[PDB]
Amino acid sequence: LVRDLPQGFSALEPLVDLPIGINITRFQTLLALHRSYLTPGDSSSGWTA
Amino acid sequence: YRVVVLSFELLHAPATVCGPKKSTNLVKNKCVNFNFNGLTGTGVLTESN
Repeated sequence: LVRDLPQGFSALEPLVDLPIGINITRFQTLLALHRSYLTPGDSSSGWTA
Repeated sequence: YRVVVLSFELLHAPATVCGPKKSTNLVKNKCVNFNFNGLTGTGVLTESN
């Protein structure tokens, strides 16, 4: 029942350390397309808007 | 003749492949020179809770 970031404290444990060794300046987020790009539905084809 | 070449990359970079060459059997309760994952020192070892 919290739309935005909740108020509290949760420490972030280490997950993985990766030796890629390149330069990174920009990044993007990848999503999952449940609907169809060919035929877009009027509504509810996606996930609750 | 089956041939395998192993090119080792030694750069100023992370080491992801290392040698388990010998895990010396534990000798505790005698103060010794120890080297644990690169940390070097002298002292005695004991079990801890």
